[PDB]
Amino acid sequence: RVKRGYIARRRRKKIRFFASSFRGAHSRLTRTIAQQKIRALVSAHRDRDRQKRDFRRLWITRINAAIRERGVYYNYSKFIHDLYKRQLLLNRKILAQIAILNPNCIYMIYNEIIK
Amino acid sequence: GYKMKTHKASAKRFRVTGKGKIVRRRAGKQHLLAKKNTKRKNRLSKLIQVDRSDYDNVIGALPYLKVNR
Amino acid sequence: FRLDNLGPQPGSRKKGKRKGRGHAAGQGGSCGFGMRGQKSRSGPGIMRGFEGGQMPLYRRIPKLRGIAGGMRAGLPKYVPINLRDIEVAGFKEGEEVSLESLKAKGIINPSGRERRLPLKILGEGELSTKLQIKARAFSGSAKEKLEAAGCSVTVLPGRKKYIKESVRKNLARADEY
RNA sequence: GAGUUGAAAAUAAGCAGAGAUCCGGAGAUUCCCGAAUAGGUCAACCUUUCGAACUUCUGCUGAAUCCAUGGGCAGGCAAGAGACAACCUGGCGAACUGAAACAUCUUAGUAGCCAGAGGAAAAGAAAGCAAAAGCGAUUCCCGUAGUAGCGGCGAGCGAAAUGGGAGCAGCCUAAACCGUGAAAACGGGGUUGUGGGAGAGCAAUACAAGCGUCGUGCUGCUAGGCGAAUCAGUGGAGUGCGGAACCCUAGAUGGUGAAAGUCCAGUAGCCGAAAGCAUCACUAGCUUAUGCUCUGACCCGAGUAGCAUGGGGCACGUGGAAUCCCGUGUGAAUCAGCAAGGACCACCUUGCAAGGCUAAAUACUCCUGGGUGACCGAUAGCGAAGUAGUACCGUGAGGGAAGGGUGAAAAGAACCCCCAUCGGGGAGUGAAAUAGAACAUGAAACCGUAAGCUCUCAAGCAGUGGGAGGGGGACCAGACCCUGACCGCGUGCCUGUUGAAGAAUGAGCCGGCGACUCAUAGGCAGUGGCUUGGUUAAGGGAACCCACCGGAGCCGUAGCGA
RNA sequence: GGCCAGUGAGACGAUGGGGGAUAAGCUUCAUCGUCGAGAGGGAAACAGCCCGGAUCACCAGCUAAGGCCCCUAAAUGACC
RNA sequence: CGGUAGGGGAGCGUUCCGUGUUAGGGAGAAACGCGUGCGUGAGCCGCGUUGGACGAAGCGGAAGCGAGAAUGUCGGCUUG
Repeated sequence: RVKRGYIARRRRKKIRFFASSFRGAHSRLTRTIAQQKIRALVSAHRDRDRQKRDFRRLWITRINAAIRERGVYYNYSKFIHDLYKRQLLLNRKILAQIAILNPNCIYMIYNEIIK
Repeated sequence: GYKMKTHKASAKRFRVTGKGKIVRRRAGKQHLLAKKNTKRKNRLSKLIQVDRSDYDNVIGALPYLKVNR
Repeated sequence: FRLDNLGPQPGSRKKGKRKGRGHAAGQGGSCGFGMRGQKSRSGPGIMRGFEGGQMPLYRRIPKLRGIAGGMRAGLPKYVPINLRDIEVAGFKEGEEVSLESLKAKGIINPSGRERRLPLKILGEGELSTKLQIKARAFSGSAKEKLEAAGCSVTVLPGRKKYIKESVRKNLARADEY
């Protein structure tokens, strides 16, 4: 009742096709194709949570570098002082996006934070 | 085919009592009886239930005797 | 019903769990036997009733009494039949009660001993309908029930023992009124 | 009834419609070795007075020894030797193991070794079971029953009787008695059991059955024979598809370029044996043979049973240890008796040891002939799909591989060129030549070549998130795929540990093979079927499964106590 | 209770002690926390220390422990 | 709604079998390779100038049923 099969080769060929552009025996050699599928997926996990964290960090330092161009000592903390006292609910650090896509509009943002 | 064999060394020690519970004779009776008390010698003269641990151990080691639980 | 559309009910046939076919299946790897020991190794393993070198459960307990002596165990010598087996039966007012009546009616189904233990009628339960019993001997309370019902009661002498002629002579000498 | 001289083509000669080749029955030959056999032998050879040597049978002559015995000579189609996978019987007969050690025990009277023998063998016709009721040789199956027991009462071992089926079959011999002979024998009689037989006397005749070279009988087998019913179109080929018809007592199977009720071989059915074998039924014939009365004399298997010991085996390990068989030694009775009924005694019941032979049910496959397969498909299935127990290894015992598939048909490439070949390119065959003899689908590791992007100030389990620059096709042109300037982050996988990136283990890589499975039981859970309680086992069955029987048994109905 | 598993080598940290030399990431106990079986953040890295308990997605916001010169997110913030 | 040893529930796949001489298939089945598709995933479905004859689904059953480990093992091919 012999049971020679082919399902390991489709099982294995799917993982073989996912492991393209892995520079060498991480892209050809099955017994490393498996663990590069595995380590590639957990790399996708931690780099996804830390792409949320990392783009948060990037917008913080980008709008900090935008506000510090005034010359007078107005930090990023004081922009949030007078960004929540003057009631602006949650611009979500997308003013770090229109701070470079619309620099006159972020000058209107900050020049209305002053008043 | 192969029938299971009743373990004779425990069939001579354990017994079912109609409702289906293993009873047993207490130990320490056929040896050094003057040294004990009559209170002990009729405490150790009665047949009691076996406790649940060795009520579920020998229930599969003595298969043909109709014990529930 | 066609050959196509037949299917068992759910819960009737579970799938047998296969062991060592993946850790997502449930019992992969060591197949559900821990790490090491006699429980994981292949073979007969452990005798059931063995306490690991300790003197076991059965050896520390003294033997049951007649089984300790090798005396022949207590054995039923009759068929115990209550009157509750007789009222619930469909025996009407005119009916004989014997071995083949209780076999052919559906009360007793004796198979292992058709030859040795005849019958006995016991006391618990009532018997209002009168009958004509020619069976084997009775208890005192069942004799009170059956004679309290006004039914024909007849004991049946089964077998006659062989008495030696000097024992039959010594017993026949004892007839001194 | 039409072509043949094997695979296995070619060539040379034949043999054959007064019937070849081939098939079947019965015969003939069968060199040499091997029981091997005239003698030797280092098997397939040597020497030979050419021989079945030796044992057994028959016959003659007949030593020490008179009869004998031994020997010698001779005859003999002449009985045995040797081989045989498994089952069977008989004898020697373990140990690893289990008991969580180990000696009693178990494994186990199993394996192995030797001997023997048949399709079966052993056993087998009551000196038996049983229990006051009864059965009637042995064997096997279901059951009792994992019960009674046995056992460092440990591990374990484990009946038997009652019951239900398969299959049935019972017969010869010794003794007492007559007759012949110095016994030893021979011929008649008798072989049985709620007793017979011998001795004496009275009756009485034929019913039934058993055995069997011999040949007419029957069916079956070993060769075979007749045997129904369609074309056309389709991309190589049609049996598939679409259109038109038919057979069926035949639609099982195998093949045919491709899958077939109608193409072939066949099948269903009907037939057929000179010769041999087998099945039961005839036959010249041999045989079995009968009943009563009296009679305790005479007989009913002797170095035997029993006993004292030493044991073995019955499930029973020496225990109260019976039954059965042996070693040493003692050593009975005949029926008014003896043996058994689990020490033993008394009574009763049962049977008649010390003499043999028997078919069936039954177990197995080196096989043979049919039919099958939720069996395999070239690492599988037999070790073996070719030289397979082969090549090869070992002195030897012994160990032991691997290698399948071009096409439908070799139609296997005429001829030209390179050229010493091997090979290659045209051409030709083919549906396919990228199906070319390393030849069918051809995947991964591995080795390459071409195209796009990109690396030579760079530290990295080689990824991933973001994405500079660039390339490609595009249609939902914002999308998709490929490359990757640079930044952040990220201590291979398994095993297994308190703790593994670990400098603990494992793996060179790729692909296959490779592990909680099977039988029978106990327990529980889930789904059912009946609850006029449930359910059958063995066994019977249109080959198997199966409808339907088959109530034996099992479980639950009553417990307590040793 | 029924059926049915593993586990029975623990480790460190605080307290209570014994052995030691109040020496050990030492040994043995008693209560507790973590790891084991726990990811993330802080601890430069780093099982057991602090915050904290990961179903998953978001190029969302507010915080705990801890930090706000640069590498590296946020104060070269204010006053003693 | 983290999870090791472990326990339970629900499913995918493979070859064979019933339906099955099934639907479909030299107008290209299985294979092998492919995806701008769908799933929690095991996987399904679809496309192939490769290949050439078998064989789905659904409703069910049975396993020599699923591979990355055994200094596994058998072939092929590397490194040096």
